[PDB]
Amino acid sequence: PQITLWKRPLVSVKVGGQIKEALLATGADDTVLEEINLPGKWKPKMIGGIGGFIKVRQYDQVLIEICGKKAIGTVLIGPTPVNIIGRNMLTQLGCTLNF
Amino acid sequence: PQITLWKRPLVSVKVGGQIKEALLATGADDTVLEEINLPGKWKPKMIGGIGGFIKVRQYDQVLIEICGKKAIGTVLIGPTPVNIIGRNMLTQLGCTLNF
Ligand code: NA
Repeated sequence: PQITLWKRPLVSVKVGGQIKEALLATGADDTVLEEINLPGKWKPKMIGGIGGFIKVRQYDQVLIEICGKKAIGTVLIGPTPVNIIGRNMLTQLGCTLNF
Repeated sequence: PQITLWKRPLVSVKVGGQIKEALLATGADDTVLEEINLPGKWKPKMIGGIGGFIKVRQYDQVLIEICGKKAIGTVLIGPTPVNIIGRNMLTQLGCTLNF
């Protein structure tokens, strides 16, 4: 799909047996989703920085699907005002910016 | 140009007679640049929100150039950790996401 930017690029994403709404964010290094009970082991990770850090759960090699396209990558699980699809997942989708 | 996302999408941008480094950020509504002495009148604007707002200077119909392509739009001038090219300018460049 080609996605124009007149509106916020919000997509439906299938992850962990759920469907969530998330923002495609080329300015974000990582993908962060609000709480979902992903299975298996995780690593602690600290995100943020300005004013302090938030501790989140890093899950590796997680499958997500966006607009019929699948992608495997790290998903951070923790509090976030909006669910963020960041560059680590955008590259797995083949996502590019074009102008 | 086609821009892959293995690295942060940082570009050189010509604005206000200067050249600055800025991030192409599809998750950002607005374009925010650190201090540049743009000419003429401006409107107060408050950005941010989480933990409070920052007052910035809104300049309208400002020309910027990125990778040989020109674009006219609103530029907010104020403190920002990184210079942000947001959707309001990305649409003016013809920028689209593609996967
Ligand atoms: Na972004």
